[PDB]
Amino acid sequence: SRPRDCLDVLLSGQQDDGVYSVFPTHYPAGFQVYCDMRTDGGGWTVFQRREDGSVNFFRGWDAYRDGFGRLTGEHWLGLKRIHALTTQAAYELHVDLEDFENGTAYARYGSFGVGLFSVDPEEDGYPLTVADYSGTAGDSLLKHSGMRFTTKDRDSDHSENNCAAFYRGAWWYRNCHTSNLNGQYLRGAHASYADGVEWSSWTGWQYSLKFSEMKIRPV
Amino acid sequence: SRPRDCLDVLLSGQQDDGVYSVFPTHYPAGFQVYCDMRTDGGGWTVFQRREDGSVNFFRGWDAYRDGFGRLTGEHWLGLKRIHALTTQAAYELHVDLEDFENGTAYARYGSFGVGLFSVDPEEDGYPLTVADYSGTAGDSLLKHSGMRFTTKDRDSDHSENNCAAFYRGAWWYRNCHTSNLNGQYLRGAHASYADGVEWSSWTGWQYSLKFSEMKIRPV
Amino acid sequence: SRPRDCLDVLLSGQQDDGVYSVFPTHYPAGFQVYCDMRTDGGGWTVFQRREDGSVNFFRGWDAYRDGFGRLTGEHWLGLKRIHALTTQAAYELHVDLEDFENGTAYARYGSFGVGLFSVDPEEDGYPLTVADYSGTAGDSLLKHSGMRFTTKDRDSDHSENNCAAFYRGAWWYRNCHTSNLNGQYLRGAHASYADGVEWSSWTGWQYSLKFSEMKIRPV
Amino acid sequence: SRPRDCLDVLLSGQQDDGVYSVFPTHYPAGFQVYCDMRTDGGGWTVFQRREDGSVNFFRGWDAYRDGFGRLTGEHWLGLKRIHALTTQAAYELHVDLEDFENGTAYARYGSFGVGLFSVDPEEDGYPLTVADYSGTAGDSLLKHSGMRFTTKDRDSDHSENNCAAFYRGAWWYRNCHTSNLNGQYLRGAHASYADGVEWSSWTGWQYSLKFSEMKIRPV
Ligand SMILES: *[C@@H]1O[C@H](CO)[C@@H](O)[C@H](O[C@@H]2O[C@@H](C)[C@@H](O)[C@@H](O)[C@@H]2O)[C@H]1NC(C)=O
Ligand SMILES: *[C@@H]1O[C@H](CO)[C@@H](O)[C@H](O[C@@H]2O[C@@H](C)[C@@H](O)[C@@H](O)[C@@H]2O)[C@H]1NC(C)=O
Ligand SMILES: *[C@@H]1O[C@H](CO)[C@@H](O)[C@H](O[C@@H]2O[C@@H](C)[C@@H](O)[C@@H](O)[C@@H]2O)[C@H]1NC(C)=O
Ligand SMILES: *[C@@H]1O[C@H](CO)[C@@H](O)[C@H](O[C@@H]2O[C@@H](C)[C@@H](O)[C@@H](O)[C@@H]2O)[C@H]1NC(C)=O
Ligand SMILES: CC(=O)N[C@@H]1[C@@H](O)[C@@H](OS(=O)(=O)O)[C@@H](CO)O[C@H]1O
Ligand SMILES: CC(=O)N[C@@H]1[C@@H](O)[C@@H](OS(=O)(=O)O)[C@@H](CO)O[C@H]1O
Ligand SMILES: CC(=O)N[C@@H]1[C@@H](O)[C@@H](OS(=O)(=O)O)[C@@H](CO)O[C@H]1O
Ligand SMILES: CC(=O)N[C@@H]1[C@@H](O)[C@@H](OS(=O)(=O)O)[C@@H](CO)O[C@H]1O
Ligand SMILES: [Ca+2]
Ligand SMILES: [Ca+2]
Ligand SMILES: [Ca+2]
Ligand SMILES: [Ca+2]
Repeated sequence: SRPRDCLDVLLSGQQDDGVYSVFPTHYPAGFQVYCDMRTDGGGWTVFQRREDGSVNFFRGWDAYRDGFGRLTGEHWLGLKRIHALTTQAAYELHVDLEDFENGTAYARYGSFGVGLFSVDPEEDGYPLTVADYSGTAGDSLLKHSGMRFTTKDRDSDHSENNCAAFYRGAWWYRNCHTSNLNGQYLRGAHASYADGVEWSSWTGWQYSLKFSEMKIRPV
Repeated sequence: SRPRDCLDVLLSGQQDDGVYSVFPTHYPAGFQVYCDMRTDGGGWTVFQRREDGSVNFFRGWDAYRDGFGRLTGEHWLGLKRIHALTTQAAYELHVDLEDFENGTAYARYGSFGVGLFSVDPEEDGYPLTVADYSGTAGDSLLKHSGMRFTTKDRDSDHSENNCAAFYRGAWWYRNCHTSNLNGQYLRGAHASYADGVEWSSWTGWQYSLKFSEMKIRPV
Repeated sequence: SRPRDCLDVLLSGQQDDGVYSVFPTHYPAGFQVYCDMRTDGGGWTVFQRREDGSVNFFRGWDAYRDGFGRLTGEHWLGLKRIHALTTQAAYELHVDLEDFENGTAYARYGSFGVGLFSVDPEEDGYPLTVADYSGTAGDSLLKHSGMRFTTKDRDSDHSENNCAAFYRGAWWYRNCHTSNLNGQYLRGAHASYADGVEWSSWTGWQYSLKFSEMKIRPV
Repeated sequence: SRPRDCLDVLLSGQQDDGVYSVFPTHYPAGFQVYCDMRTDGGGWTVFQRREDGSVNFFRGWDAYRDGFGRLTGEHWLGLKRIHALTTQAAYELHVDLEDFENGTAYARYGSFGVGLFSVDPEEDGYPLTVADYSGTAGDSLLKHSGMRFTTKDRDSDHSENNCAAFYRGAWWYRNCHTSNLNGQYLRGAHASYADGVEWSSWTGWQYSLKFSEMKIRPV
């Protein structure tokens, strides 16, 4: 009746990929998400998808807090929703990647959260918790652990520049990044430095991936 | 106890037309609506009514998001409420029309929604989903399918002008419209082009209707 | 467990006057009110009290929407809360008055509501519904029936002036008033015209009352 | 399932100190707090902690309303949350203090609340209710009883200056204080007057304490 996430949806007997209502502990109004019911037995709540460059990801603080795009296509679920999900239980993160040569890879993180113990996660900049990498894509996220989220209009990074403005995205920037999955949809190899859909451990700092999906499941 | 819409109110044993409390899945505070318990067996949730020009419909974004007028008279229920209703289940739309010669007609749409898969339906402009026309008024809505909602202060249409400013209303404007039920209450035939309560397939682009009601019921 | 008003509190077995939690149908977070468990068998939800001039009632729109003062003393519960109460059921209004000569009187209204059928009661100005007077104070409210609420910063009255600015209060002003229980605490007879705690049918337009209480109970 | 505070968490069978979900009567979304399950049998809800000066406490009104820092470290839970907790039942306050010589002391108050009967506790400035001192630190809070909360940008104190600006903190200032646990983390004895983490009855007006924790439990 009130699944808290896509794993509750799966265990209630819904086996199809698609859009479902979930109701996190501290977000009782609930909201709709895309559930991946296939990957590693299923029950994954999607919070980011790139697939075709139809949606603008070069967005400000309010858009990254509140979410944008469509659940059936390219979207960012919103940091307020990702906080409501990742604080209610211990989640793992799955990242699926595809290049423009139909190569695929994945990274799995045994631990993932945003603003986990922040009294005001927005004020506190939704800081990243991430640990325990496995998979085929290589690790491009551990270096970001403990970093606040930065947008073009709200700088909490460890550059004297704004990493989000400079690398044309929004991420838990350090000085500045090994991943940038919210970067410009530049479609494969590019001359500009690290400002595309980058997962550096797989395809370097000058290759914008075709497809990315970031999704969570209780450990 | 907690009907999600006017069909739940009807099936609970309330047979009179009137104002009732409903509680959509993702709007658990609930709100009051006018229920039509008569049309095609009843259970219709009203979200728009024109009948006498007593209410100003030439309103900005905030008014069309939040609603205006009175449930017992002319009103717009508000796109945030229409989103909360149409995303909780698959709805049909019924449109009742009356001209100033006591002629009536209706359009039925087997599928209707606003911002159905939008992460932020407001940001995304509450885009229209509508399909499967039947009735006596003719179809004046299918051409609007997939269009964002436009007001005089927020332009998401496919004109290089603001369709809402120009046609003095608020609608899912393309370039620009075949219907304008939120247009000025100009009372029948008028010289100005398409800026009245227009349903073009029935009464052309220069006839402001006396009465309109837009209402929804689960398929 | 979840009384909707002070009558539910009374019928649950709480017989003492005081502050209690209530949970209106469309305000499920609930809030605290002062319950009068004595008047005419009890179960009255207080929304206004004057007794000593310790609280400033010459306040703007936001203060009259959101409430001010303290539940144990002078207060205005707030029009958003009075709307949440009066729309969930059919309420009567009781007004208790006291002059500075220890005279008391009361007015009872068989019907009372604010913004009863308004889609956006705030936008719509929380219009007064009131009918069916009885009691000792005389009727000073029926002439206000159907009038929007006016403050010094938001004019919806039927003067070409701002009635709230002019009569130094906040009320459902026509042109302008027969009651002004939110007026200045001027302490009895005064030279200024109708700008005190006025109930004109009892003590005229130049007498500021010592005590007023406005409270509601389901019919 | 829905503990209202850390005492409900304890009595449900959770004996470890740590972060838990609580759901106050008028804050039904709930939020996370740090529970002290050890002090005097346990069940204490933490709302303030100083331990190392890593968090800036010289913050404005919005930060003191909404909370800041992290539940596992230095934080202020936020006056809106402290109001939601202290109005749902009768609470006692426990204050644990430590100096830089590993001395500890405590103050216990048999009665504690903020904005207890305020219709709008924010407007009303979250006024302090506190009574019935016992413990080893001495009383440095009773003189503040009945005072509104003051920040550098919102002055409700009884100085003709802003006590919060002057003593570089945020507190229920009179003219001005005997305690300032939200003051600058100045680390022990200091030349500046009363602008550190001060508990005057224990360590005077020129000694910034190493550790403070303010926490509540139903009487
Ligand atoms: C990558 O996978 C997709 C599967 O959807 C295929 O469309 C691609 O096939 C290529 O494009 C289609 C239109 C067809 O002409 C086929 O012959 C092509 O090989 C596939 N391969 C590549 C390299 O993109
Ligand atoms: C349209 O229907 C309404 C039903 O409410 C009628 O009021 C109209 O009747 C006309 O107006 C009334 C006042 C009366 O004089 C009658 O004789 C008229 O025919 C009716 N017809 C039209 C053409 O508007
Ligand atoms: C009005 O009622 C109140 C009841 O609380 C009384 O205080 C008033 O009594 C008057 O004031 C007190 C202090 C005492 O001196 C008494 O002798 C007075 O009559 C009472 N009467 C008036 C006229 O205010
Ligand atoms: C205060 O208590 C803490 C307990 O955590 C101790 O760290 C302090 O011990 C002192 O510092 C440590 C690093 C060690 O060198 C020890 O020998 C010291 O006495 C303790 N004492 C003081 C005075 O701070
Ligand atoms: C996008 C980004 O941050 N790229 C950095 C690059 O700037 C530089 O690091 S740098 O901190 O010295 O600038 C480089 C060598 O160290 O490593 C990369 O990961
Ligand atoms: C209100 C409105 O939009 N009216 C259009 C009109 O502008 C014009 O279309 S137009 O796109 O060429 O301008 C016309 C012929 O095509 O069709 C109408 O539906
Ligand atoms: C406060 C107020 O409104 N007082 C009016 C007064 O202004 C005048 O009415 S007036 O509409 O002509 O001005 C008078 C005689 O009619 O009646 C009073 O009730
Ligand atoms: C921080 C603060 O307020 N310190 C006051 C100090 O200012 C002065 O009091 S004072 O009201 O006269 O200024 C003093 C003697 O009375 O007592 C202290 O508690
Ligand atoms: Ca920077
Ligand atoms: Ca346009
Ligand atoms: Ca006026
Ligand atoms: Ca001051």
